[PDB]
Amino acid sequence: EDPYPDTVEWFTSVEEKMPLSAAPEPKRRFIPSKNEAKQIMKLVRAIREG
Amino acid sequence: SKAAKGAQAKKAAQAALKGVHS
Amino acid sequence: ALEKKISRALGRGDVSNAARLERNANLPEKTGKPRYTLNHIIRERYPTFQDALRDLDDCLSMLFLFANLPSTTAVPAKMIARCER
Amino acid sequence: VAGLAPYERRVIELLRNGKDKRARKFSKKKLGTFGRAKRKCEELQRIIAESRRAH
Amino acid sequence: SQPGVMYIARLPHGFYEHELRGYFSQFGEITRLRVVRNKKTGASRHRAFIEFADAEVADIAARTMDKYLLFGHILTCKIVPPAQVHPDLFKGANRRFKVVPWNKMAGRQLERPLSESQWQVKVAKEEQRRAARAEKLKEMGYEFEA
Amino acid sequence: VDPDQTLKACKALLAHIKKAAAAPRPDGKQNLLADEESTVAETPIWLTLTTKKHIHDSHRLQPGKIILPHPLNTSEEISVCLITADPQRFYKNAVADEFPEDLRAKIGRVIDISHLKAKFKAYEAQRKLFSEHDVFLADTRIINRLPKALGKTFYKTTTKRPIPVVLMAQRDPLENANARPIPEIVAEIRKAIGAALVHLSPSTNTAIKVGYANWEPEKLAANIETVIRELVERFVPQKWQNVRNFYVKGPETAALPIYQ
Amino acid sequence: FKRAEKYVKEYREQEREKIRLARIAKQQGSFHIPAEAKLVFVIRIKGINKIPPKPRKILQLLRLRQINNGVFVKVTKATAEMIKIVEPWVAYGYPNLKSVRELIYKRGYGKVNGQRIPLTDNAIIEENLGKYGIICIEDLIHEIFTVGPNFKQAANFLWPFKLSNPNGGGNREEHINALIRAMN
Amino acid sequence: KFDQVKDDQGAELAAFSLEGLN
Amino acid sequence: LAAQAFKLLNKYRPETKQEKKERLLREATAIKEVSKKPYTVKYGLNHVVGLIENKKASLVLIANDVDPIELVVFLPALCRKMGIPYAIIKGKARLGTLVHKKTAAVVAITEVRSEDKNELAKLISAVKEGYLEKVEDTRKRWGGGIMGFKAQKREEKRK
RNA sequence: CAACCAUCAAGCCCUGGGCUUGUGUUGGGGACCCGCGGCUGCUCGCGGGCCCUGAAAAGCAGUGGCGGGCUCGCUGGCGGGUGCCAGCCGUAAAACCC
Repeated sequence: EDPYPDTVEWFTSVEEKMPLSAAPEPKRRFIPSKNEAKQIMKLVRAIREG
Repeated sequence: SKAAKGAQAKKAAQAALKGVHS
Repeated sequence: ALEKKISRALGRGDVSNAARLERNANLPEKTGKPRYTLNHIIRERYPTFQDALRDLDDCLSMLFLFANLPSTTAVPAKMIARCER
Repeated sequence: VAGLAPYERRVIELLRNGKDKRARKFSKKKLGTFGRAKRKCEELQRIIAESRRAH
Repeated sequence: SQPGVMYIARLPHGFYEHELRGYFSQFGEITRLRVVRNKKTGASRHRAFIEFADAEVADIAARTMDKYLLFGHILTCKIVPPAQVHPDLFKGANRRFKVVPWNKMAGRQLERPLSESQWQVKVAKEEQRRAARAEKLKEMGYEFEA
Repeated sequence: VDPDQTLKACKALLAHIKKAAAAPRPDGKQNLLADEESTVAETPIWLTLTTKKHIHDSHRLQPGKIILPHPLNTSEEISVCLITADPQRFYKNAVADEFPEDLRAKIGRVIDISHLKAKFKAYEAQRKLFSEHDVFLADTRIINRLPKALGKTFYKTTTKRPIPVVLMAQRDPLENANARPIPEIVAEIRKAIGAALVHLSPSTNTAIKVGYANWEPEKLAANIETVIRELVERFVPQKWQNVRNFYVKGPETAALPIYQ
Repeated sequence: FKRAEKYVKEYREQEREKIRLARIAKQQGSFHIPAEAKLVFVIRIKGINKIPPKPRKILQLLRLRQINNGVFVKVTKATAEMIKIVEPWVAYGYPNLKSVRELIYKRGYGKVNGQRIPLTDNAIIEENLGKYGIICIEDLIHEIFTVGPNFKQAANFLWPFKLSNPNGGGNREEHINALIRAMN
Repeated sequence: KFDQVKDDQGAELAAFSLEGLN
Repeated sequence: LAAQAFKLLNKYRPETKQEKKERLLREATAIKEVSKKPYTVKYGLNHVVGLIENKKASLVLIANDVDPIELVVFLPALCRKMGIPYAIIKGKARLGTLVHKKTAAVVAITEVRSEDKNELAKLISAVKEGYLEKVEDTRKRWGGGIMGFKAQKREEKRK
């Protein structure tokens, strides 16, 4: 018996072209960041108050 | 002679692959 | 510990973090003002202004001697330019 | 990535050799129930099938 | 004493004669080296042949530079088989391929005056070809009086 | 040179291109993207100058422009790309402000010199800018930068080369660009597109564009007559003596002689 | 051991400089400067490791070999083209009175018998030159600020100034006078 | 107060102007 | 290949806490008195392996010294199945330097600016023909076999 | 393995605008067009036209000279060679260096 054998790629030898996730991309990946827009206006309010 | 040439080729290959620093 | 932090950004390659940490260091080469603040030590060492004038004997002798000398790593040209001013 | 367990390697070797009955009985003794022996031998037989497809 | 034949391609601009010699001389003894250039202008075709004193140190040098990213070029270093080497690989070993100003010499050779008999055969070549051009241009339907 | 011979020269050639383009295909493959009328429309007709001495002097080897009584490129089909200097946003706003009718539609892209060295540095991008745009205009400052950022595939293999435009008036890019007034900006551009480009090669055979094949025959005749007149006075060295044989030629046809 | 990384770079810098050097001789050696004679204090800064042979003769002519040296030159139509060759390795600028007077006072070295001695005595000055119209260091100081005929020997007497390396402090008109203050 | 231009031009003692009252 | 990869990757470093705070202070004080998509190197295991599962990654660089090795042991096969070319580099500390963290187990590149679309393409090829088609046989083969003189004599004594 | 020609000058014309210098570019391939130098000739060079190629690549290297190094002898001096020159020029000859 060969004690520890060679590994055969029975799954990675084929390459699929599409991403696994079929879920739609959220809009947040296409627009300016709303999370930073909140942070900016907090900095605006602090600067207005001095 | 031949062993010295093989040693200097291995040293040059080691320097080209891993570097000279440390 | 702050001198260790200066070599942090140099080791990281962070030029901007090196610029601000040397600015936090207030190193005397770029400023000319001495690195440490010794207002309390001078106040404790000299009790009166007369004793300050007594130590002004060696102080002004030191000042004019090292204003004539050129610049080295310990005394840069900025500190002599502050000294002759 | 992981490979096979030592017991799964024995079932693999019997399945290539054609001793399907010995591999099925070995899976019964190791796993514990007959339906688990059917499941493991089916998954390993599909591994051997996909191995020669890449080969 | 078996020499080795090594083929280097994808050659970056500036990895010419002396630097290609200077680099692999550090690896081992170099017998000769010739990077091919262009006939009309002296300009490298990004491909070179270099030969080592020892075949074993050629295989070491080729496999250590087989795929190397240098100045935006992934050079291909490969050993040419000894049975697949033309003996005329080095009709131009180790010399200069000088940048000859072909366009300049041929251009002004028109401008130094010739012999008087040489002008008449210039005209003799001249009048036989305008008639030849006029014959093929008669098919289109245009004729030239002069 | 006489008008009547070059008057009848363009009859025989233009008929031959119209005959050859109207000829059918030697197999059963018709052409989708080439109408017969549009086939003869695109093809340029040029003359070629054959002189007897090499043009070696640098005082003539530089490219230049001739104004014709009928401009060359004018169809909406052509896209114009302007190589600028220093700001690019300021000239981007300039074409976003000045002229609606023929300027914005013809101008395809305003692009800076610094962005040319950065974005279109490789040969793939260099060839894709060569294919995308039809004529090329360059600031008179930028021309000496250009044949290093632009390649042999861009510069020397083709007569289509960037054309000198003057964009200076008589330096921090963000502060202010040394530039000449906006309504007089377009005036140099108007003369630039409509101009027979000329670049004298070192050797004795040069080719200057004079028109296309869809035009009216005497409309070519006035263009070529100016083109012969302007070239021999300005660029061609050794005056009227250097010239030996001129030709009138289409894309793939032969060359019809005019003697000088 | 040195890589083919550096070989291609070194040959690229050599062809770029040879084109620029052969640009310069082929073109007219004229600078956009007034023809009035002026004075330059010029400082060698390490540009490239390899060096071309026409600057090799002329850098030995300015004795400007070691790292970060300086010397005072006077511009002519000749000396301009000497400067107009050696640009990438040097920095040229007009000095000021405070910059020049300090530099020789802080660092003053003279040349006799192939020796680099300091400037310790004005009696040494008269033992060195003596009969050239100079009487002390201030005579040489005035000779620098306004050029006389004897400046040729005063430049030959004066050793190149071995300045200190700054820690971060083509043509620069007043920025070299900022560079002397940063690195003296 | 002092002028940098005068100090650079070589005023030394002359660049430093002293005002009696603050 | 490490120096050329890190030459491109240093150009797309993320913004540190100092220059992000100043950049937000920029837009705040301008609002008192117009941007495109930022392009940074992507990091974090679940972020990166989510990107390579969705085929958004162009190049993946994996450290060789993750102390629980299981966190990256599926990564070379997942990148090879999905089609993204990967590479394996020395130093998770070297990747944390790029990231402005202490350690980064993996980094990725998704999209770069049009200034260096060509530089990434040449690096993608150089990783493929210089690293990927050289370890192809060694992906499947086991380790071991670095026995010394003392181990050989001990094994001969045991046998 | 960074960037670094001119982020514009100079001289003109008919003083308001234009003219002229500021020489720079990857290599291949097509069973495609034409101009000009050679070959008795098939064909070879010079120049443009049309097209294709990841900054791609598996011999085909051939043109006359000016000066210099390693040498073979004769008396530091003289005469010939060199799979030579990160030096020039275009065939006579110069220029650079020491």
